[PDB]
Amino acid sequence: GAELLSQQWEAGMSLLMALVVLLIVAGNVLVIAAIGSTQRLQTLTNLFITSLACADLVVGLLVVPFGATLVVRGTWLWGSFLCELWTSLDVLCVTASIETLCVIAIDRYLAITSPFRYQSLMTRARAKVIICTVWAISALVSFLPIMMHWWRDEDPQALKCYQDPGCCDFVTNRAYAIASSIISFYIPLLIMIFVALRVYREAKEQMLMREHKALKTLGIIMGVFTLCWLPFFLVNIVNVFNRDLVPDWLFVAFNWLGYANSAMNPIIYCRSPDFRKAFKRLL
Ligand SMILES: CC(C)CCC[C@@H](C)[C@H]1CC[C@H]2[C@@H]3CC=C4C[C@@H](OC(=O)CCC(=O)O)CC[C@]4(C)[C@H]3CC[C@]12C
Ligand SMILES: CC(C)CCC[C@@H](C)[C@H]1CC[C@H]2[C@@H]3CC=C4C[C@@H](OC(=O)CCC(=O)O)CC[C@]4(C)[C@H]3CC[C@]12C
Ligand SMILES: Cc1cc(N2CCNCC2)nc2ccccc12
Ligand code: NA
Ligand code: NA
Repeated sequence: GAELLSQQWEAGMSLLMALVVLLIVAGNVLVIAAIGSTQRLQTLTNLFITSLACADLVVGLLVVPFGATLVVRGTWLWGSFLCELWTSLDVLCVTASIETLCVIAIDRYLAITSPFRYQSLMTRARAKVIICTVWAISALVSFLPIMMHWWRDEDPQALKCYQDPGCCDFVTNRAYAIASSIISFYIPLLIMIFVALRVYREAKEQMLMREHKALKTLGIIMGVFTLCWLPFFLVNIVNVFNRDLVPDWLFVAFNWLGYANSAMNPIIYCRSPDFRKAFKRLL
């Protein structure tokens, strides 16, 4: 009865989780393989896209599988170390994603307002340093505070969860919830929106239709990212002030909306003929 109902749900979620993993992994391997095998797609801007595919690949290979086992089985099967590692990797990927989008927006702004200054400043070696710096900074604000337990709360509910090896809820204190959100998400979001609007304005004051079509693609990956993660991070803050005003399962839904973003960019890149061709060829 209870057991048949469990077996039905377990089986069904496991397939659905498999699908989501497969979509995230296939899509982002395709983006990486496409850019890595097509001279025409080997632009500096696409180096930044590859970094973003790596973030999403890590979400499909490590973040989502582990979270799937949690949703499907109803406890954490892997112990407390792996629970902390997993949470770290989760925070890392979101931070790395939005910081990279931020860089992309700035890269385009420099390209569009000062194409010559850009041509000579911006090389492959620098693109590389930029990408490493973004991962450095993301690692710094993800791993270290989590491995220093700066996120832990005194509350008994929180304490219940920490001793329990089957609980891997990321139940944090309020200072971390606000700090972490601002540092990992809100600040880079405001930077990206500010620079993205300026790129819009400069594009309006301006082969042109083709360039703009690629800008619009970047604009779409930025907007869909915002739509997918903003709700989660708004709710994160709201909870700090009032635990009860937003229902818990919708806090979970918004988290999964966020994870689902990692499957979206490869689809969105099908707006481009060059990507579409390299995808067909590769498959
Ligand atoms: C488990 C967690 C900690 C995974 C962390 C992996 C990172 C170290 C990955 C994610 C994105 C990767 C980057 C994505 C893309 C590139 C472009 C790649 O090729 C080039 O930029 C041109 C170099 C050349 O022409 O040889 C150089 C490595 C680099 C920076 C990668 C270096 C390794 C990065 C930072
Ligand atoms: C490192 C750079 C990128 C960040 C620069 C921003 C900081 C100078 C300021 C801006 C907003 C400030 C935050 C605003 C609100 C809070 C909540 C505050 O204290 C509480 O939340 C008490 C609640 C409780 O524990 O009951 C903790 C510090 C923090 C994150 C502040 C820490 C310092 C912040 C991040
Ligand atoms: C920055 C940040 C991320 C985060 N994720 C864990 C759940 N999966 C989505 C990402 N959770 C946080 C919780 C508190 C503060 C900051 C967080
Ligand atoms: Na992402
Ligand atoms: Na625990």
